[PDB]
Amino acid sequence: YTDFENTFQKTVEPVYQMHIKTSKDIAVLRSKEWFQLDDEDFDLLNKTLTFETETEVTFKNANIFSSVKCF
Amino acid sequence: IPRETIPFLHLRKKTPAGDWKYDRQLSSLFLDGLEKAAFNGVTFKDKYV
Amino acid sequence: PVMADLNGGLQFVPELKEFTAKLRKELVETSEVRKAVSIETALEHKVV
Repeated sequence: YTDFENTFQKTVEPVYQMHIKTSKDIAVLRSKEWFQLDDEDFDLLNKTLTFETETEVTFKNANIFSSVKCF
Repeated sequence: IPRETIPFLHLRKKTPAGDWKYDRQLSSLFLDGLEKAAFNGVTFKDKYV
Repeated sequence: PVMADLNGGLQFVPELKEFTAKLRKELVETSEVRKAVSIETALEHKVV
């Protein structure tokens, strides 16, 4: 089969746990457009974060995604 | 203690420039303690020297 | 005996230890944050 226009996928990812130690980690996190905090001023230093995400992709061909959405 | 007088025994305080100068308040603390000692005696119990 | 002061005015800076530590800390912070952020951006570009 090669009708990739008809294909879609949905995976629930493993829970990822991150321990925020330094301001370097906070700077790295805040650089990511996708890391959106409800309270922009939240103090993340010395906090443990868990990310519970889901990925929904559509395929352009075997190896390349026509769209990727993680939330 | 008369004003404009340095007591024979006094304490000093360091200034932002780093030099130590006579301090009326600290010296008053020290001299008041010395007076209390001379009158009532001072204890040193529980002191390890 | 002569005493020459060639300290260039540094004696007037208050709390020199803290001031220099602050200066150095701000410089290392800038450097490390920039380096790590650039590395992460490079990895995300390469994976995307």
